[PDB]
Amino acid sequence: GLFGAIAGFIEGGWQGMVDGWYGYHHSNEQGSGYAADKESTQKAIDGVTNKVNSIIDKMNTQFEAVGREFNNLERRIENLNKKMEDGFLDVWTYNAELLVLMENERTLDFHDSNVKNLYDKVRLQLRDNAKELGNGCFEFYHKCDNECMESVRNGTYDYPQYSEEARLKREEISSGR
Amino acid sequence: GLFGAIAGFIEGGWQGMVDGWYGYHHSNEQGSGYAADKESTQKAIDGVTNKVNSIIDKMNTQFEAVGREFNNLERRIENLNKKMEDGFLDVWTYNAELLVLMENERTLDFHDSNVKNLYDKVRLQLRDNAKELGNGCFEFYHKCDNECMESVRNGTYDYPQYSEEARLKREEISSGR
Amino acid sequence: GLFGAIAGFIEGGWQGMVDGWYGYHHSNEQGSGYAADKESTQKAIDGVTNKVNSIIDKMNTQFEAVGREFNNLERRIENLNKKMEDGFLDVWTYNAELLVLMENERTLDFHDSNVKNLYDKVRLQLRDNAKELGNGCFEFYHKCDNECMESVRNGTYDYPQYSEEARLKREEISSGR
Amino acid sequence: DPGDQICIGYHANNSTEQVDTIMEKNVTVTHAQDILEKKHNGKLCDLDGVKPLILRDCSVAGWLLGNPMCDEFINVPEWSYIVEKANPVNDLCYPGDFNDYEELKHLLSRI
Amino acid sequence: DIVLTQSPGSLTVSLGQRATISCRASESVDNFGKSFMHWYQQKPGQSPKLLIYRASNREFGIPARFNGSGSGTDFALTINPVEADDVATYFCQQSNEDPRTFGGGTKLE
Amino acid sequence: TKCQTPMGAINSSMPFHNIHPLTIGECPKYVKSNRLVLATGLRNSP
Ligand SMILES: *[C@@H]1O[C@H](CO)[C@@H](O[C@@H]2O[C@H](CO)[C@@H](O[C@H]3O[C@H](CO)[C@@H](O)[C@H](O[C@H]4O[C@H](CO)[C@@H](O)[C@H](O)[C@@H]4O)[C@@H]3O)[C@H](O)[C@H]2NC(C)=O)[C@H](O)[C@H]1NC(C)=O
Ligand SMILES: *[C@@H]1O[C@H](CO)[C@@H](O[C@@H]2O[C@H](CO)[C@@H](O[C@H]3O[C@H](CO)[C@@H](O)[C@H](O)[C@@H]3O)[C@H](O)[C@H]2NC(C)=O)[C@H](O)[C@H]1NC(C)=O
Ligand SMILES: *[C@@H]1O[C@H](CO)[C@@H](O[C@@H]2O[C@H](CO)[C@@H](O)[C@H](O)[C@H]2NC(C)=O)[C@H](O)[C@H]1NC(C)=O
Ligand SMILES: *[C@@H]1O[C@H](CO)[C@@H](O[C@@H]2O[C@H](CO)[C@@H](O)[C@H](O)[C@H]2NC(C)=O)[C@H](O)[C@H]1NC(C)=O
Ligand SMILES: *[C@@H]1O[C@H](CO)[C@@H](O)[C@H](O)[C@H]1NC(C)=O
Ligand SMILES: *[C@@H]1O[C@H](CO)[C@@H](O)[C@H](O)[C@H]1NC(C)=O
Repeated sequence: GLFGAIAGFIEGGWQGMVDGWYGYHHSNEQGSGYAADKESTQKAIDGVTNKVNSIIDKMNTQFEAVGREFNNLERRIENLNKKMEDGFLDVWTYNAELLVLMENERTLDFHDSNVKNLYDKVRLQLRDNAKELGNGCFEFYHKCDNECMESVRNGTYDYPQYSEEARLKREEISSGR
Repeated sequence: GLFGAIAGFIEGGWQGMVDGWYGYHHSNEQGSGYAADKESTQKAIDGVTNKVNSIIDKMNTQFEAVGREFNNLERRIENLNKKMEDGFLDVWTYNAELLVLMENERTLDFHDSNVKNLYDKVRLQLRDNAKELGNGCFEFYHKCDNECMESVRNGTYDYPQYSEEARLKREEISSGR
Repeated sequence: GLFGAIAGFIEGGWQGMVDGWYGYHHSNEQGSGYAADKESTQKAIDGVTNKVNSIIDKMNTQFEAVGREFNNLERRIENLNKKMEDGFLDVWTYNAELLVLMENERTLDFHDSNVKNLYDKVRLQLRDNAKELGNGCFEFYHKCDNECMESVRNGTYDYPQYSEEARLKREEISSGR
Repeated sequence: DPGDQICIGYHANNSTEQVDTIMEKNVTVTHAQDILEKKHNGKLCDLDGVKPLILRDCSVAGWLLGNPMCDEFINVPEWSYIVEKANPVNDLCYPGDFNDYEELKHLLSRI
Repeated sequence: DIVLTQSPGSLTVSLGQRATISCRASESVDNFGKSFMHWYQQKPGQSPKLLIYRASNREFGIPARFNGSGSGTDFALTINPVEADDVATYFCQQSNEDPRTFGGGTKLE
Repeated sequence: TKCQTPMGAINSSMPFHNIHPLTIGECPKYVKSNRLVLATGLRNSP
């Protein structure tokens, strides 16, 4: 949307990742699979949860109509009473409707942001040890087994440890053979 | 502004591109020229138009003063009527002005987002088949004619097809000329 | 947060940079040190300052309660007076509180944006004359003395002047040392 | 051997100032601005120049009709506001009623 | 100190005419939009008496013959028409800023 | 003061106050809130 990730350079989502909002798909000799990023997914949940609660909470005090009756010669204050009570119903309704519209935009873009940011987390870890494919995926220049995959997902990826194997591949690759 | 594109790393806009808000300038042996990206421009127009309509529409019901008259010993309700009616004019005036200011920011930041995302659509297509110059432009490592330009602008750029020609050029560049 | 720079890919801030909100840490043969980009920091101060005034100014007119007394058989208008006056206090309190909550988010993300944009300003200056390390730092492929650092901080960095030295190091890097 | 470095970064300090956000409460920030005044001085004062008419145990009725116990207020100089207790002891010493009393008080709000 | 200087020092005016006594403040005596000047009358052989507060308004029980006027740095007490029982020395005093300071005083004949 | 409240006078530059809604003079604007603080600076690390 604003951050260009959800329905942007990452086109469409993964029907097959059910245990979180954001995560990874990996693919190597040892198989393939989906995996949620727990911490980002949790931050999203904390955020949206606090957000929904804050909306509920701020609307807690708010105008409460009361019935008052008036006789046939108290029409002016009866009208003044109606227009007053309607006046506030209109205000709170505007505030409520407009808050929802504005916060939905914020929520959707929040997610868009979260995803870009998760993508950028991997990007700046791997650097030139992997090739940016343009679709949300990275292709390693070195072998990355299930242990290595987990290291990327949890912040523990050691660049120096693989940097040698990576540079060796690019060399073969650059000459064209 | 927020996304750093409009009046940021792309400094100033193009007086000579009239058929859209965002687009391309290309430059090769066969000449130069401007071209709008129809799809982003239309989404922007769609976006801003719905926004303006949504603003008009939410302000549709809103307090409407009515004249009521009062005699010389109804000074208290005459005042309560006045302050009440004024009370709502102030709320709605606040609502209108603040809505305009907040949405202007959103609109301006919206555009900034659209240009960044368009640049990034090109960036992740070309990758190392072109060189990022830092000013909003890409310089190709291979010849890209009028047909090839069109393929980039509309999502159709074939990376594997030029990737061979690009790596050959980078080698000459490495020798230093 | 939204732009992923503050408390994101740059984890935590610099206690030792006192003369600004955003800035640089450099480290070379002649020592190490903090500096600040005055100009970006200033735009932020200008921005936040206008924002705070704009909040104060729009809240300038706003409902002002007045005391009115009513006798033991004007209970209905007395209640209508109470509820009316309370009604506006609740509305303005909502407007004020929500404005604070909403603009804080904008303000904090503003800063986050400002730091990313500054990083990106530097990133697209240096290109492959430096190595992106991923934590907010760049490691140069060439020698960068105190004059050279200042040139980076002020947008003055000359890429062509070092590009020859940078490519020579990468060459030694490819060889393995 | 290591090479030179430049880092981009941002201010931190020993502030424990805290702001709220729609998504997050109690966010700790480098700098902040309070905009609510919660303090007053507990006294009734002269307003711009002008001392208020502080009736003591007299009521507004008591004063205008000139209940004997309100003699202190027989002839008052220009005032800025009037101050009245919730239940003035010295009101209508002779029991009764004060017509459109509230409408009159309303008139005083402009005098 | 806000030095208050009245002029003239002594004023002899014909019966049924206009007495015009001036006051001049070293610095202004005039904020909040009101002037904090006061005029006082000392009929001979007795304590001073309050005529005008905040430079323009008469104290209760003062005849209209006394015109309080002025703003800022200079003011004027105007007695017109002058009556018999107006022999006194007249004082202007400011309250704008401690220490409370008085004028020299003007004796009317 | 420039501002008086039934519980006491206010001497303040703040845009808001929470003392009492019935004021006279040149006052800040009354709200029911206990706390109102704008962010100006940025998010603090430790
Ligand atoms: C983030 O993910 C990282 C990647 O998994 C974790 O680093 C790894 O931590 C341990 C170090 O003790 C280790 O992972 C184990 O996973 C293997 C799966 O096949 C396992 O077979 C290894 O050996 C195990 O089994 C043998 C016997 O068969 C025993 O001798 C071992 O003691 C063990 O029980 C292996 O130990 C990896 O060495 C290491 N990764 C790398 C790349 O070195 C991080 O711990 C994790 N961080 C957090 C905070 O969770
Ligand atoms: C996006 O625009 C592209 C440029 O027009 C377009 O690709 C083009 O489509 C066909 C491929 O079959 C070719 O069009 C014809 O052009 C010349 C005219 O002189 C003919 O002689 C050719 O034989 C050919 O039939 C273009 O060569 C081709 N251009 C490129 C760079 O591939 C895409 O189709 C457009 N995208 C979509 C989704 O429609
Ligand atoms: C925040 O407080 C800490 C602790 O009070 C400061 O740390 C001190 O730093 C000075 C010099 O920078 C040293 O001489 C002290 O020994 C440090 N104190 C301790 C306990 O180690 C820190 O500098 C403060 N930060 C700011 C921005 O003022
Ligand atoms: C935000 O921080 C404030 C200040 O630390 C918290 O206020 C405290 O609330 C607890 C119980 O909730 C009380 O025991 C303390 O006395 C409060 N502190 C003060 C100074 O009054 C507040 O609870 C925090 N809010 C959230 C949502 O975490
Ligand atoms: C940045 O450097 C240029 C060239 O040295 C100079 O003209 C300009 O004033 C500098 N700007 C700042 C803010 O120091
Ligand atoms: C006081 O003197 C001024 C100036 O001559 C005059 O305009 C004003 O009417 C006088 N005030 C009264 C109450 O006569």
